[PDB]
Amino acid sequence: PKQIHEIKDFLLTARRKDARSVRIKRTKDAVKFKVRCSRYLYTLCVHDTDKANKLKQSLPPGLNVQEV
Amino acid sequence: PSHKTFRIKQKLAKKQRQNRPIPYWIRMRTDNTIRYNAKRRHWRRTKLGF
Amino acid sequence: GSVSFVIDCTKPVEDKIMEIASLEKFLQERIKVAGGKAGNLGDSVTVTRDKSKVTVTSDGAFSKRYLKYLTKKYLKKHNVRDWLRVIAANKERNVYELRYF
Amino acid sequence: KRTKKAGIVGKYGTRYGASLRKQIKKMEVSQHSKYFCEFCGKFAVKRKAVGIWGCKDCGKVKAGGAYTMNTASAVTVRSTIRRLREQTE
Amino acid sequence: VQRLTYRKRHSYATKSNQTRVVKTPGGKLVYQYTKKRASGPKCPVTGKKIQGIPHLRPTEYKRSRLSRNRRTVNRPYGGVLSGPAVRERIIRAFLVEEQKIVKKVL
RNA sequence: CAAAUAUUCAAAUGAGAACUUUGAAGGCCGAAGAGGAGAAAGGUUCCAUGUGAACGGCACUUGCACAUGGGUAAGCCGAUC
RNA sequence: GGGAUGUGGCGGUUGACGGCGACGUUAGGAAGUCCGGAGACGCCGGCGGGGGCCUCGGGAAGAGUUAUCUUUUCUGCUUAACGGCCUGCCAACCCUGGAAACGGUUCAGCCGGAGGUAGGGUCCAGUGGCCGGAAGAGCACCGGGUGUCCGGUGCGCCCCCGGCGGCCCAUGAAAAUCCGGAGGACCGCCGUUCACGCCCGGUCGUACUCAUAACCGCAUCAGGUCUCCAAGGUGAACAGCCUCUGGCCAAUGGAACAAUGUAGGCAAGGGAAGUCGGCAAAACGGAUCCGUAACUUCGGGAAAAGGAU
Ligand SMILES: [K+]
Ligand SMILES: [K+]
Ligand SMILES: [K+]
Ligand SMILES: [K+]
Ligand SMILES: [K+]
Ligand SMILES: [K+]
Ligand SMILES: [K+]
Ligand SMILES: [K+]
Ligand SMILES: [Mg+2]
Ligand SMILES: [Mg+2]
Ligand SMILES: [Mg+2]
Ligand SMILES: [Mg+2]
Ligand SMILES: [Mg+2]
Ligand SMILES: [Mg+2]
Ligand SMILES: [Mg+2]
Ligand SMILES: [Mg+2]
Ligand SMILES: [Mg+2]
Ligand SMILES: [Mg+2]
Ligand SMILES: [Mg+2]
Ligand SMILES: [Mg+2]
Ligand SMILES: [Mg+2]
Ligand SMILES: [Mg+2]
Ligand SMILES: [Mg+2]
Ligand SMILES: [Mg+2]
Ligand SMILES: [Mg+2]
Ligand SMILES: [Mg+2]
Ligand SMILES: [Mg+2]
Ligand SMILES: [Mg+2]
Ligand SMILES: [Mg+2]
Ligand SMILES: [Mg+2]
Ligand SMILES: [Mg+2]
Ligand SMILES: [Mg+2]
Ligand SMILES: [Mg+2]
Ligand SMILES: [Mg+2]
Ligand SMILES: [Mg+2]
Ligand SMILES: [Mg+2]
Ligand SMILES: [Mg+2]
Repeated sequence: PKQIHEIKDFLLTARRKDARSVRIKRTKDAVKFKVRCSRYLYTLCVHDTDKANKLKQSLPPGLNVQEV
Repeated sequence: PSHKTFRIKQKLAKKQRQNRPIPYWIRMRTDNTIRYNAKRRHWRRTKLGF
Repeated sequence: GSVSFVIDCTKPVEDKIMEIASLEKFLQERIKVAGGKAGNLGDSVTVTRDKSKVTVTSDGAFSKRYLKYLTKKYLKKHNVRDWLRVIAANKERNVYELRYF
Repeated sequence: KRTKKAGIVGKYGTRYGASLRKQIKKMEVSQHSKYFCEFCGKFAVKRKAVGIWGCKDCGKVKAGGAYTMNTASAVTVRSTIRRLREQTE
Repeated sequence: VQRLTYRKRHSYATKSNQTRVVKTPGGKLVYQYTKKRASGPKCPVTGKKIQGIPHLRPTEYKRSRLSRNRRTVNRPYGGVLSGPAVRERIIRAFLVEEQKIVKKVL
């Protein structure tokens, strides 16, 4: 497993062809976005409520999205 | 042991099949003299030296 | 700050098993504060009453597990420990309550 | 102090005889001594094995005596070899 | 106190069977098998450690398993000779070569 | 039929209980153990269900016995090099 | 690990940059030939570090005791490989500088004009920290919900590591495998040990016992048979004795206490008179203080002996 820091790098990874699904995990602190790729699971931590929503709406329409 | 050669396991399988009672219908045959297996082995007695 | 722990005895009195006045009185006589003598009733710890719940409050540090120890002792002293148990309230973590088995 | 005559040989206790302990004393002392390194100029040469003498700091290793760095005949042999080499010329 | 067992069929405390105790998220203790301590690269002329390279088992240095910066040092005789050894060889190579010319002239 | 401290009570099951099962109590091993796992060696003794006799040097409803079935999954543990 | 294949990146001063330097950065030519390292190694003794365990306290959850006392006793309160960043022990190395009125320094050592102390750095390893994995799991409670937290200590125990010292007429494997290097023949739209991406991974073993009943001793035989883990108290202590986890009451049962046995004790007064013979038993015993002869190979004798607590 690997962590992603900036939002844009998560955007390109979720747009990868080998990306299969995105899991959204809600914690009491932040919101974790996990995209399952071929070799690694990439996790990005969003500490902002609206940035989580903007990320949710701006995801690629072709990728599956799951709520955890 | 747990660590077995294949050739030892194959022989152990045959010896497992061979120690069964004789079928009951064998005793009903026309000229039958067989009573029991005469070759049953129990593991605690009569070890097979492999 | 002002630490407050409250024992909720709502059910036991609606079924007339014990009396919260005896519970409150048991608490004022058997509380040691700041490592002093038992039931000294200093200026810090105070015990107040309601119709159903007894409230303990102090300006120093008070351990909630001490209140549970004193409540269970009171239940044995008045022969209700078999029928009642002290349970932390799901809603609030500064609150106990008495529940039937 | 701790002993009037035994010294290093007191590790052997009362065993093996007084004459044998006195015999082994000189070689026990000499084989555990620190010798001068001609290459670097320090008293850092220690016996690594019988005949092998290594300096701690400069790292030179030298073939020498069994229990002393230079045997007496080694000096005599070197002088004979040196005189033969010069007189050869 | 949660005594432990070996997890494979090696029953003897050999150097290749060394274990460590770890706590799992299951709240228990299990054995994990470790790797034997290995020397790193060594210098043949000084005997000292070669700086800049980790101390691993030989097959953990494999190219597919280790990055190139970790494997090498950027200097002639990089992972083979230390800096002091390389300085001495350069100076010896040049100074003896000058002596060869002086021998030729004289 | 006497080494290795030791059993007791109530209930259940069963033709039959000092010896099976459950609960309670009293004790022992005392962690270089009478605990938990392996290498040799064994080879089905492992698990379930059932029980004529024999066997378990007293007994048994019970089993390391007997009968009928079931059970051992690897690119990473090993062999293999 | 192997095999195919792109997309992106990287280099062409043909074969990259940075750093005084130690060295750093995910990439960043190359054939025959040659060179080095790792693998790769004994025993003993201190010291230091990390992990686990034990142990003291606080908080919260549940349970035990409760005539009296007990802010109490008990249980649990967890975090894997793998990846990134940080840290950077003890050694080792680098740069500046130039030391006697010598200094630095260990439990011990030992170190310094062949460059110390000092100042500033590089690397090394970790079973170290944080994040991802990962709370969604596991556990404990309450009826879906709550919580999964904060400290302290050490000649403690087990494992591993580090770094010193000692010892030898004893110096304590090899090979497969992997990495690095020297050289530079040869070569330009061709090179690429980089990232991401695609496919594949054979055969045989695997149950169970490992022993006062699964092995050998003709047996379900008080014998014999190689290992790992290992808690609390007392105590110097893996001694003995008691306890927790876990495991067991399987060793035919009942009645009664004759002789003689077997195993274990005591016995007034005497104290080896017993017997081939003090055989057997009894006496002594830990720790602290005092004190300790002849003889001696000068090392011992010695815990001599003898007293006190
Ligand atoms: K390097
Ligand atoms: K295999
Ligand atoms: K070896
Ligand atoms: K691993
Ligand atoms: K298995
Ligand atoms: K046995
Ligand atoms: K008798
Ligand atoms: K006598
Ligand atoms: Mg047998
Ligand atoms: Mg035969
Ligand atoms: Mg007898
Ligand atoms: Mg019995
Ligand atoms: Mg005992
Ligand atoms: Mg006991
Ligand atoms: Mg078992
Ligand atoms: Mg069975
Ligand atoms: Mg019988
Ligand atoms: Mg059978
Ligand atoms: Mg393997
Ligand atoms: Mg010694
Ligand atoms: Mg300094
Ligand atoms: Mg995490
Ligand atoms: Mg949970
Ligand atoms: Mg041990
Ligand atoms: Mg080259
Ligand atoms: Mg042990
Ligand atoms: Mg003690
Ligand atoms: Mg003990
Ligand atoms: Mg018997
Ligand atoms: Mg009897
Ligand atoms: Mg007498
Ligand atoms: Mg007398
Ligand atoms: Mg006499
Ligand atoms: Mg006589
Ligand atoms: Mg006589
Ligand atoms: Mg005697
Ligand atoms: Mg004497």
